[PDB]
Amino acid sequence: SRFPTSII
Amino acid sequence: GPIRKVLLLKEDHEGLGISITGGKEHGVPILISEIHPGQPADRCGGLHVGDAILAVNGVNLRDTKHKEAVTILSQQRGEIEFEVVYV
Repeated sequence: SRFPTSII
Repeated sequence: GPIRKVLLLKEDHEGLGISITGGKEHGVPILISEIHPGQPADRCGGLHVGDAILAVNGVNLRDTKHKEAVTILSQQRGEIEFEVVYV
């Protein structure tokens, strides 16, 4: 991803 | 698009069922990048990839950093109201 990704 | 209010029902053993990216430190909104099949966001029917999360349960997320948003979002339980917009 362009910026950080979090799964929530 | 229009700002929408969307209700999500989550059981206590579950997460929200979304991936988010973005955040104030990157100059972009908290954005839904994934809706995981069969999890609460998918089941609620009203949240989609590309939606920006403007608020959750009345907590503004428009100016939140990525990890701030993770903490706020993961704290919510049960019947959870989202304010979202697809741009």
